[PDB]
This record gives sequence, C-alpha cells and structure tokens, in this order.
Amino acid sequence: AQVPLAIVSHKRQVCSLYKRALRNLESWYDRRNVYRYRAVQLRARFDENRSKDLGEGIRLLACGQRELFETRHFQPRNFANSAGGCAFEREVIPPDWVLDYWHPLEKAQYPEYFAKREQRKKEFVTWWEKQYGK
Amino acid sequence: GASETGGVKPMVIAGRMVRERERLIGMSPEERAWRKQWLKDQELHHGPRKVPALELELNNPIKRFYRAPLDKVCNVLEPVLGFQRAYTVRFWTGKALLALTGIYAGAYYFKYNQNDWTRKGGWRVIHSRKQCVPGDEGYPKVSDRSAPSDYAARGFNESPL
Amino acid sequence: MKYLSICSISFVNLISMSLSCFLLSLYFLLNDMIYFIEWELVSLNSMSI
Amino acid sequence: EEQEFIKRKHEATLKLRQEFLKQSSNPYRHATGEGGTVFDAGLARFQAMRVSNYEHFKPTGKSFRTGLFAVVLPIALYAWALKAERDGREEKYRTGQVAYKDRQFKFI
Amino acid sequence: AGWNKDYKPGPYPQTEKERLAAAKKYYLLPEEYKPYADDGLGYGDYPKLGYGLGVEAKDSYYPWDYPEHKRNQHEPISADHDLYSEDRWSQAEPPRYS
Amino acid sequence: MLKIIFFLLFLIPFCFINNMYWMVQIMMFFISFIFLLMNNFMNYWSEISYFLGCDMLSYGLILLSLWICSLMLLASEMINKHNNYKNLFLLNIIILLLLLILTFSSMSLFMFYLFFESSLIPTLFLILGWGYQPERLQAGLYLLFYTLLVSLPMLIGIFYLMNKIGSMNFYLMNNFMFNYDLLYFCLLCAFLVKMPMFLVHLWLPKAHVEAPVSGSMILAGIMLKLGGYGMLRVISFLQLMNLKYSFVWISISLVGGVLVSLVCLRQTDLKALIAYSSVAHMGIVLSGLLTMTYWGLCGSYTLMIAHGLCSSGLFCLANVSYERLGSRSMLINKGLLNFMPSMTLWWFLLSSANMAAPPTLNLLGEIYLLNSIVSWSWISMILLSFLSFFSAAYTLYLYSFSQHGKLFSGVYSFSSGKIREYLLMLLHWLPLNLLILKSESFMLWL
Amino acid sequence: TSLTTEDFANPSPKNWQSYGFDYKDQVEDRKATKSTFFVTVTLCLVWGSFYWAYLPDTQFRNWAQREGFLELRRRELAGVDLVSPNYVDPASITLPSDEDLGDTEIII
Amino acid sequence: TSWLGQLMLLLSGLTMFMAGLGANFEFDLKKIIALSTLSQLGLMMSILSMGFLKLAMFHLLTHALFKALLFMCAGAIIHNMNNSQDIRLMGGLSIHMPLTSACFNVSNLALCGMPFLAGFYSKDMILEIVSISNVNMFSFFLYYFSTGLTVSYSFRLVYYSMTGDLNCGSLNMLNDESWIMLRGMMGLLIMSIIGGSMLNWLIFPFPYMICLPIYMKLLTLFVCIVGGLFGYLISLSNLFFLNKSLFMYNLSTFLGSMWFMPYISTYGMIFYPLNYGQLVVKSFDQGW
Amino acid sequence: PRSPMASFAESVLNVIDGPITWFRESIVEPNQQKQNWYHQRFRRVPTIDQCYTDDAVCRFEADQQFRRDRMVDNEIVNILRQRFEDCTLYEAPDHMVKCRPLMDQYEKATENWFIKYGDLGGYANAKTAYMKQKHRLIWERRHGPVGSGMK
Amino acid sequence: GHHQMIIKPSRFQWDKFKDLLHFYVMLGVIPVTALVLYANIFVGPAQLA
Amino acid sequence: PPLSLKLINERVLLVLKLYDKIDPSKLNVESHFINDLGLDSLDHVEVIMAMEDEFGFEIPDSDAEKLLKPADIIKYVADKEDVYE
Repeated sequence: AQVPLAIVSHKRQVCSLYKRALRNLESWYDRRNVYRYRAVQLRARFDENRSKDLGEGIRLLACGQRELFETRHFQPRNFANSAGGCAFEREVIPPDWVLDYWHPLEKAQYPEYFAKREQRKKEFVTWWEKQYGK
Repeated sequence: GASETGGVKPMVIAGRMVRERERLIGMSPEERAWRKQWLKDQELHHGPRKVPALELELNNPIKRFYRAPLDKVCNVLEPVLGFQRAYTVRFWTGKALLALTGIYAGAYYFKYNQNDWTRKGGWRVIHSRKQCVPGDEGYPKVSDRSAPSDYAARGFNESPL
Repeated sequence: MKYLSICSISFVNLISMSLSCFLLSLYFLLNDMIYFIEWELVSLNSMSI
Repeated sequence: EEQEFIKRKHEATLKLRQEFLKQSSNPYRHATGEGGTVFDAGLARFQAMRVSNYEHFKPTGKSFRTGLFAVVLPIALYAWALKAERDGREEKYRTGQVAYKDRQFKFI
Repeated sequence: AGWNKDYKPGPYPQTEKERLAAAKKYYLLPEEYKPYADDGLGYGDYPKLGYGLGVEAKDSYYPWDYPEHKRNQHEPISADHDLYSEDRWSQAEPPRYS
Repeated sequence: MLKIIFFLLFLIPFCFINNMYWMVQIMMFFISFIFLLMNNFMNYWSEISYFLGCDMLSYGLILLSLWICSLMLLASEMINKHNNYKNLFLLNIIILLLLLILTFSSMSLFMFYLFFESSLIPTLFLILGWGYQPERLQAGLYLLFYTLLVSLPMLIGIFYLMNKIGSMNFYLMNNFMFNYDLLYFCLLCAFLVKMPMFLVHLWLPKAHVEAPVSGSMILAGIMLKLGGYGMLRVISFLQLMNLKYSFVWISISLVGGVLVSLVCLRQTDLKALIAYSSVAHMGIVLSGLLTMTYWGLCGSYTLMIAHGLCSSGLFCLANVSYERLGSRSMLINKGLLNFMPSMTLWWFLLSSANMAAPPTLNLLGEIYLLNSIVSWSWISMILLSFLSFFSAAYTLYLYSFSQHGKLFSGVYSFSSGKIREYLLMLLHWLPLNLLILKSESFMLWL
Repeated sequence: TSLTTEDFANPSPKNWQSYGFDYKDQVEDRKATKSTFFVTVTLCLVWGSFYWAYLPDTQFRNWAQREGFLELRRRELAGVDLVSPNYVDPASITLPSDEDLGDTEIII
Repeated sequence: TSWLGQLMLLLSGLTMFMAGLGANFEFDLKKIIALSTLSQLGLMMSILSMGFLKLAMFHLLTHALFKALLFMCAGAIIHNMNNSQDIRLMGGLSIHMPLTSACFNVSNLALCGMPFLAGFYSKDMILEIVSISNVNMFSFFLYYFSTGLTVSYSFRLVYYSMTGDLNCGSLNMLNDESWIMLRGMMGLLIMSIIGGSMLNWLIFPFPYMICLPIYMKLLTLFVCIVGGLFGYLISLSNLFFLNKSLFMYNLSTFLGSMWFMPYISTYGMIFYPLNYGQLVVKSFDQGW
Repeated sequence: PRSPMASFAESVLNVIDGPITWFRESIVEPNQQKQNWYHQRFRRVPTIDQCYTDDAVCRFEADQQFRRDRMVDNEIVNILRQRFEDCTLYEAPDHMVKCRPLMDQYEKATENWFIKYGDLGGYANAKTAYMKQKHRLIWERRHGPVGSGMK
Repeated sequence: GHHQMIIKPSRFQWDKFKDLLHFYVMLGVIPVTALVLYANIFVGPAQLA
Repeated sequence: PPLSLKLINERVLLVLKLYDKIDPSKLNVESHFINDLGLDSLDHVEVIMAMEDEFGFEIPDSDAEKLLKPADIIKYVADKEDVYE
C-alpha cells in the first residue's frame, strides 16, 4: 500500500482550505438551492486570487484560514458513518482467533464453517512465510 | 493433556484488511483476492445444527426433572399447534403458574407472619385511616385510637403477659 | 427462553405488572389509603436502618 | 531543507510498520497460546518511567514550592480549621452554655 | 521482553554525543528529542511529546499501527498521555474563544 | 475455639502428601462452615480456652480471614499448574492462617502483638517466593521494614502497661485512662502505619503491585485490618489522650483520602490503582474510628470487613487480565468486554461495591463513618463530599477504561475465562451482599 | 491435520477442555470442580445462610424489644419518667462537699 | 415554605428558558428532543416550588406519555436515514413516512398545547395557577415566554422534517413498513389522546377553581400561536435573506452551546484536578 | 360496595383470602403441636457504686447490667418514636393537633436518654456513666441547671 | 438461512458455570425446604406463656 | 443492502455526466481529470465533494490525491464498502 507523506504542498493547503470553506458553508446555509448559490460565489473568490504570486498567496491563506476559524459553525455537520460522526464505528469486531477457542461441541453447530477455516489456516501460513520471509 | 482449543491450532486469518484504513491506503492483488475469499466464507447457507450433546451438558439433572412435567404438555400439544405456538403455551402456563403461587405465598405471609412485638425483623405494616364518606357506615366516624398506647401496638395490647 | 425473544417474554411481564398496579392505584384513590410497610436491618442508639 | 527531515522520519517509521505486521500476524507466535502482546519499547519505556522518579528528584525549591502548597498547607490550614471550630464548640459545652434540650446530634 | 530496571530513563543528557544516543534510545530522530527542564522534578532524559491540543487532534485517517491509541509501533508515549488522551482533557479543534 | 486451631494444625501434613492441593481448600472451606456454626458471641469474651476467646469483633475478622485465605487457594491455581513449590506454598498459607486466627482470638494485648507481626514473615516469604517482577525485593523490604520500624517501639509501650495495669487482658485495661503523651504515639503510630495513613503509605503501592495474586489478597485482605483491629482495642484506654491529637489524624486521613483519589486518576496500572484505592477508603475507616463515637466504631468494623472482601476481589480480576494479556498496564488492557464479556459482569459488581454502591455491605459501613465524621465537625463535610465524589471518579475510570473501548491490537491469542475464575468471583461478591441481611451480627460488636 | 466437515460435527471424546482446576488428568479436573462447588455453595452459602436465619437470639435484641414494651407499660402506668435520667438515684449518691473538691476540675 | 423556594424557582426558570432557546439552534434530532424534555422539567420544578403537588405530579405523568412517543418516532426516522441525527439531512417525511409522521404529529401537538390533548390539560392548569398565585415578575415572563419558545422549536422541527423539501442523500432507505416498531408506538399514541382527560377526573378529588380576565387566560393560546408561526416562518429562507444566526455570530454560539455549560463542565474544569494528581505523585509519592 | 370497582375489588380479596385461610385452617394449624416459650427475667444486680476499685467480677456484673438497661432504654425511645410515627399516618391531614402530645413525650425521653447515656460514645460503661452523673450533680448544685452557664 | 457468522467469544464456560451453580444451590435448597417445611407445619411455633 | 460493483460504475459516471465542466464523450472509466478532461485543482476538489455526498462518507484530503481517474474512485468506494464482486 501507500502511507501518505506528511509534507503538504502549498497547492494542497489551498485545496484543503477550499474544501473546509465549502463544508462550513453548508452548515450555515443548509438548503441546497441556497447552498449552491453561495457555494458558487465562494468559488468566485478563489478565482479572483488564482492569478497571484505565492508569497502574496501566503498572506491570503493566513487571513483565509483565520476568518474560517473565526466563522466556524457551533455545530458543524459530519457524516454519521465516518470518523467524527455521531454513529462512527459503534460496533467492535474481535480478532479472528477468538473462534478457535470455542468448545468442540459449540463448533459442531457450524461444522462446514470450521471445516473451511482450517483449510484457510493451511494456506495462510504459506502466504505469511512468503510475505515476511518466514 | 487438556487442549483448550480442542486441537484446532488457533491463528489469525483475516490479516491486514480488517481495519478500514488499512484497506483504503492500498491492497496488493493477492490481498484483495484473500479479502474477497474471507467475506465469502462468512456467509452461512444453513442455520446452526442442533447438537444433542449441549442440551444435556447445559441442563443439570434437577432442572431436567423440575421441568419434566410441563414438557409433557409441550410434547402433547406440539403436533396440535406447531412447535413455536405450543412451546409458548408451555412457557406461559409455567412461568405464570409461579406468579400465581408467588402472590399466595406473599398474601399468606402478610396475614399471619407479619412483624409483631415479640420480634424485630419481619415486615411491619402501619396503614392509615380510610376515607369515610357519606353513605358509608356511621358517617360521623372518628379514629378509635386516642390514648398513646393505641398507636404502634404491634399486637402488644392483646398479649398475655 | 431459548425459543422466545427476551423482548417478547419481557413485554408480557411488565404490561401485566403495569396493569395490576393501575388497578391498585385506583383502589388507593377511592379509599385514600396510605400503606407503609418496612423491613428492618439493624438498630442502635434508639435508631433503625 | 526541513522537507527532507519529514521524509527521513517517514521512511524511518515505515520500517517499523513493516516489522509490526510481521510480529502482529505472526502465526507462530499466535501459535504459542502463551498469550501476551507484541513487544513494544514505547509502552515499556513509559511504564518504567511512570514508576521511577526519585532517581531524578532533587529538592530544587520548585519541587519544594510545588510540594509545599500541594499537600502540606491544605493539611495544615484545614487541620487548623478543625481544631479552631471544635475548640469554640467545645468551650460552650464545658462552660455549660447549651442546655441538653439544644444539644445537636444527640444520637450522633 | 526485559524489565523496568532495563528501561527506566537515564540521567538528564548533558552532551551532544549523549543527546544523540538518547534520541536513538527512544527511536526519535535527533531533532524531536527534547528532555524536560530538569528543574529538579524532571523525568530524567525522557522525551517531551504531545502537550498540544491532545491525542484526539491527531490525524484520524492516518493508518496508525495502534488506531485505538492513535500511536505507531515503537513510538514513545508522552509522560502525560493519561491527561491528553482522547477521553481526557483534549479537543479536536482549537477552542473558538479564550 | 481450640476446635479451629487443632483442625488447622493437623491439616499441616497435607502440605507434604502429593496431589493434595485441591483437598486442602475443601478442608479449609469446610472449617469455615464449621466455624460459621459457632456464632453465639457477645461484646464480652466467650469460649475461653487457656488464653483464646472470641467476641463479636474478633469473630467477624476471624471468619473473614478463613474465607479470604480459602479463596487464596482458588485464585493461585497457577502454582498448582506449574508445581512451583506448591507444597511449600501451601504450608505458607496454613501457617499464615494460624497466626491470624491466634491474633484475633488472643485475649491479651501482648499476645495480639506476638502474632500481630509474626504473621508478617509468612507474608514476606510469599512475596519473594512467588512474585514475578524483579521489584519484589525492593517491595519485600518496604513491607518488612516499615512494619518492624514502628512495631518494635510498640513493644515498649506494651510492657510499660504491665507495670501500671499489672496485666495485658483487654477487659482489665479498659478500667484505666492514661495521660502520657508519648505512650499515645507508641500504640497508634504503630497501627496508623499499617492502616495505612496517607503520608506513611509508601509501602502499600509497592507491596501490592509486586506481590503475587495470593499475596495481594491477604495483604489487602487481612493485613490492613490488623492495624484497624488493633486500634479498636487500644483507644479504649487512650480516650483522654485521643482528644488532644485526633484532629491531626482526622485532617491527614481526610485530606489524604482526597489527594490519593486524584493520584488514582493519574495512575496507569491496574494493580497500582486498586492499591491506591485501598488507602482512600482506609482513610475514612481511620477517620471514623478516631471519632470514637458509637457510630464511628460500629461503622469502622463493618467497612473493614466489606472493603477487604472487595479489594481482595478486585485483585482477582487484575490477576485474571494480567495472566493472559501479560501486562498490568491500563493501555494494554482495553475493551475486555469484547474478549471476555462474561468476565465484565464481575468487574462491574466488585467495582460498584468499591464505590459504595447498594445493596452491598460496603454502603452500610460507609453511611456510618460519614455520620460520625459529620457529627465530629461540620467542617468535615467539605472533603468528605470530595472524597466520596472522587472515590467514584477513579472506580469508573478503572472499570470503564479497562472494559469498554476498542480492543488492543498487539495482543496474541489467549484462553477465555474458566469456571474456576467465575466461581472465585462469586464467592467474593455474593457474601458481600447477603451479609446485609445479618448485619445484626457483624455490626454490633459494642 | 486437515480436519473434515465431520471431525467438527462428530465431537471426538478424546481431547477435553479443563474447568481451570487441572490441566493433566481429566477425571481429576472434574473431580475437583464437583467437590469444590459442594462445600463452597451447598454448605457454606445454602446451609450457612439458612442456619444464620434461624440462629437463636444471641445479642438479646429481640429480647430487648419485649422489654421495651413491658418496661414501658409498667412505668407509663407508674407515674415515672419513661427514661430515667439517673443511672442511680441522685439522693442515693453522696456528693463530695465543696471543701473536699479543692478546685478539682469539673466537666459536663 | 423557606428561602429554597425562592432559589429553586429562579434556577428552574433559567433551565426551562435556556433550553427553550437552545432548542431553536440545535440541529441534532435526538438532542432537540432532549432539550425539549429538559425545558419542561424546569416547568415542573418551578410550579413545584409554588407549593402544588398534583399539578407537578399531573404534568410529570403527562410528560412521560408523549415524550416517550417522540423518541420512538425519532428512532424509526433515524434508522431509516443513514444513522444521522441531523435535521439538515432530513425533509419531506410527511409523505415518505405516512404512519410515523402521523405518530409524531399527535405527540408534537401535545407538546404544542393543542386543546384537549395530553399536554394541554397539564400545561394549561399550570399556567393558570401561575397567574393566580403571588409570582415574581421575572418568573412570570419566563413561564409564558418559554411556552412561546416551546412551540417555536417544535414547529421549527416540523419544517426541517415534514414540510421542508427533501434534503437527504442520493441513496435513501425511506420506508415505513416496520410494524413491530409501530405496534408498540400505538400503545403510547392512544394514551396521548386520553391520558390528559382521564387523569383530570382521577388525580384531582378537589378540582382547582380559576377565574381570570380574558386577556391572560387567552395568553397561553396566543403565545402558542405566535410561537408556532414565528418558529415556522423564521425557519424559512431564500437566496437573498440574512443569515441572522451567522450575523450575530457571538450570540448564536452562546445560545447554540447551551451557554457554554458543556465546555465549562468538561473542558474548563477537568484540567485542574488531574494536574494536581501529577504534582502530588510527582512531589510526594516519589518525591518528598 | 357502592362503587363498581370496589365491588370488583372485594371479589379479588375473596379469591386471595379464601385459599390461604383454608390452607392455614386445613393443614398448618391443625397439624401443629402445643408448646410454650417464656421470657428472660434478670435479677437486678449491685450498681457500680457498690463495687470496689480492685475487683473485676463485680465491675463486670454491672457493666453487663448497664448495657442491657441501655438497650431497653435505647428502644423505649424507639417505641415512643413509632407512636408519633403512627399517629402522623393515622391522623393526617389533621395530625398536628394529635401528634403534638406524642412528640412531647418523645422529646422528653430523648433528653433523659441523652442525659444518661449521652456523650459517652462507644466504650461507655457503668463506670463512665456513673461518673458523668457525679460530675453533673456537682455542677448542678454549684452553677444550677445546665444551659444557664457558670457563675 | 443467509445468516453471517458473527464472531463472538465462547460462552460455554459461562453457560456451564450457570448450570453447575444452579444445580448445587438446588442440591441444598430441597433439604432446607424440607426441614423448614417439616418444622413449621408439624412442630410449629411455641406460645408466649 | 449490498452495493454491486456495476452500480458503483454507474453511480460514479452519473455524477460526472451531470457535472457540466466535463465532456460526456471523453468521460470514461480510464480518463484523467486534470490531464485529459482539463480539470483544475479546485475543480477536482468539487468532484470529490460530489463523490462524498454520492456515497456518504469522507474522502480524506490526503487520500484524494490518489483519485486521478474515475476508475480509481470506483476502486476507492469498492474498497471502503469491500464489495469486490
């Protein structure tokens, strides 16, 4: 996989500030017809600065970020099913190895399922040895 | 020896992909295939089998008899209404019977073994005066308890000593 | 229990208990009763818990 | 400049991540049944530090000033309050001021 | 696995050659490492980390080794992590006002 | 009373025969049952035998030990599983129990001291012999040397009392009231250490964190009570001197209880946190005891029984978790509700009892010490409110933090809870509730 | 090995799971479990608690309550204060006259 | 009878007032109902401080009836949404959820004070007794102002949920075929229509008498009318309006955070005791 | 049974009472045996004043007697509390007029109780209680009744 | 049918423990009930004479 | 209910087609936004916001840089919902 690198380009700082600015805009003006109206204007303010020097842009983000924080909503919207959401990761699933400690009679209620897991265990070791050099 | 796991050698099979973030960042083709296989195994195409062994290993002899009688009416009625309908009648004919005998024992206790002056423990009842209203017997009714000995007698006025 | 939902079992118990208590509350309203039963644990210094 | 430093740490932590997965899903160590955890120096250092502090303690004045107001004066001021209040209350009783009608907490 | 006596902090670092080994000893590159002031209540050569807005302000979407603590594999732990933990005195964003 | 003693003595050889570990507890549990039948005691001493009697005060404390010392054998099944000098281990407890039975059943003050400390050495062997971590040395000495340092001067105070009273017997001592300032400090500073008091508690977090599970039981179960039991016998003839210096002890313990509760919140070790919780409650016990009122005395006796069973109980659970997770730190131990959900029930009930939750016997005793302290001075309401508030602040942190969150990541596979563990937990908590029914007996020792 | 769909559905009565009392001898493990339950529960808790309840009145607390009623009736009828404020009658006592005291501290 | 009556009345009045305003800024469905519950608790505590038991007891039972129903309605609504409590996502449920919306409407009106529902019999008599006794001028205003606020947020919730145009996500599980959930609700729903009148004939063996001028007896209805319109009308919006909540940003944040009580009690306090734990153990248990 | 429900109420009370009375009369009472139990009587023993300062048995005799009398006196207060307890429940709403005499009996008993056993704490014994009385009486003749202060 | 294996810790030990405890508590309850029933019904209480 | 992969392919393209600053012809599984379709960075941000609302979650700003073609977005949503069919 790929682990993100902490260094963030100035181009990305503007990107993030734009995303936060719009999401904050939704909270204030919930309604889509109003939101789309105001969101369009918000995009305009960025295009009237797109043609500027970076060092000038450094001044823009500073006041651009502060005014956002100075205008943060008192109850910002989130998505209930994701990080920070009210309903995020409600359930916790133990690690797989729990199943292997069932009483042998308990396992008899799902003989097919435990039959398969032990075929997978044979495959898993060979998979693990190759990946990490055993 | 006593094998807790019963032979089956405990391990972890799911690997990285259980955690959501570890999936989004990236997954090699083999991992994706493995992850797809894992989910396909979690599907069960039958309900749990009924193991006779548990039903005796988790029912003590006392319980197997203490319930024996009312399980005969479950056996008698289960072809008349279906196992679900009949068993509900077995559960409510039984659990309700305990309640009926529960009140009577409670009703009995508060009628003879209520706390008296010769013990400290036991439930002690001090009821109030019923609202006497016109039409009731002897409307100008008065509390018969006047002297201090009347109050909190706890059956002491009628003791022999 | 093994074949009855604990919610299904629970509901009938509480409602019947609730219904019975409702009848009593009517009875206590009519007579304006006050009953005060109490069980005693321990006593000392002319006191009682 | 400092950008490389951020990259130095990244690849540095990256080796740690790879090593963790090897131990984390180690079938052979899970295979023990012994139970326990992946060996983590970070927790080990923290746990050990939490226990030993006298080694690095010194009566430096800041510590004395910290410790002084921390417990000693709350104890001293409050122990003084208890002695004061009871002495005043006690004096009435010894003098005979309070009739037995008015004595509080008769049964205590 | 070792024991506490094999992991307790060393005495406050006094030299650059000593700092570099100390930073090595905690899996830190030599620039993060910063011992406590050693007024006399110091924790020895133990690093000083966190003390900011708190644990919950760390990036949630990063693929942590220990998501539950929001910590990596061998990374050290702040001496006051028990106070700036996610459930203790911490916040996701800076407070609006003083 | 000799029925108990000679029963224990002839159970000593069972340590030597092999495959007799489990036959020992049954003999230890059965004797508790036999002892449980002979309750006909009163405030005054009864069942005299050559120097051994028992009143209502001594009875409950004796019966507490037999129960606790019997649970030690259940808890420490690992010693049997690895044959780790189990025979010697058994002999340590059988000897230790005998010293306790004599200590409480002794009728003369000199004897109480004679077996008071003598029980220490069997405890000291227990820590060094079967403790895991290297610090059992540096915690072995603290337990031995704090106690000896303050018990040896007590021996002088005991002998000085013969030359005035002419005897040690407790009843004959109560007829006197002494006025010497130092003598007061030579019979209470020796027990204030073992309670412990807040400023001289430095041994308690070390002994409990390092001692084995069984040593944790008895250290938290009976050793903290020998200090409490001793005071109840020797404030009878220190009433006059107690009034001049009580306000020093009350303030320290009360303020000590609050400050330790904050220290509990900043702990990160299960064993440490439970041990510091012992100092918190023992501060209330000592505080009410020195109030000397009828309530403060009966209540203190009650809470000592209840707290011992609970704190002993909570040391079971820490051992259970430590046995599998392998680490006793809070960071390792998380979300155990998702590994051992059946276990988490017992965590709650024992935890709830520690915070004076009903209907436990703990709340009955705590209501009383609170009454005596308030009557002693209305200024005591300030921290006594704080201490009861924070006494739940860490208990929730202990329970919630260790049971609720998401599971640890690095933990390797481990066994689930066994029937032995569940049975152990029941015997800890279940009496702690049913005892409320017959508090008649384990309360009115005066 | 490579267990089958019936080795999980036909539980082998060969290996066993321990109840925490022993890990080597199966019959021993069950044997200790049974006896330990009997004494701890069937005797200490069931028989003990039963016997406790019917324990004779050893503290003389039930007996008192009988006195508290009889003793109250006799003296409520006798024209005497319901609780006597004197441990022994004041007239029976012989006070040391003032000259005897000689400034001895008197407390209430 | 004592000075505590003076204090309890003041503290209760603020509680019912504060959440009355707070309910008009909160956006979580689950929370708005919670502040609604808390707001009416202050109403009991205040009338209770006047010295009336049946009035407090009567309203208490009434509150339990319909307030339980409201939460049941919320649970069905939320479970059909993607587990999101926010009202800004919901909308147009009066047609997508016929049965549940109908179950809510009765409960909400009972809170509103539509005559001869469960809530009306309790709220009415309470407000009438307030205007009959010797009250404080400040307390009287809060009593009637809260009723306006009580209806204000309640229809504000109507707009964001039923009358408002739908504002959900692309994939919506809108459905109202959960009979097992619904059957239990109709138990409460029946009671919320008769719970009021039934208890009036039972709770009060000696009914209270009231005789007040028209221009105060009608005040309870009139404010409810103003509140319902004011809450509904202001909830509307257009393209060229003023975000009054945004403009008075400082005030909205104050009223939208329940007067910073969560901050005061959770972030303005816990810092201090926990540090003290370190200084003690740092300087005594391993120091002095 | 002028009320409808009260007519239904009595119907149930017949159902729960009918069996238990029969069961009590049919099985329990008829099959039991006749047996009598008595009431402990304690011969008064010499007070602590007669006891010498060197003998312990005589002190032990009085200390136990003092304690038994304490229990009787602890709960003679308890009985008087229960009377005012019961009158308040059996006479409400007009209970102030009727409980007022009972409370007067109660408050007097408490003071006499507190004059005798009061302020001794635990470890109160015959010697201590008697010695409080001696000091109390001396103060009475010198400074008059307590609560008036000293001279 | 169509159900998904949801992984949970074993309950057998706890299930067994609840059974064993219930057995042995009953194993004592029947005797004491016999005695207390025998005592109260046949021997009965004394009479305060 | 399960979110089939084919639907994800449909749902993604539906949103993109509705986006008015893109070509319905060039628009395909393999096209690039900033390279082929001439999307700006700010334009690329708005697209992700639509994707978030489309499926109901947050796409982290750090991880949005991997999403340079609708196939990647399709893969991303599939990974999050672990629908590999």
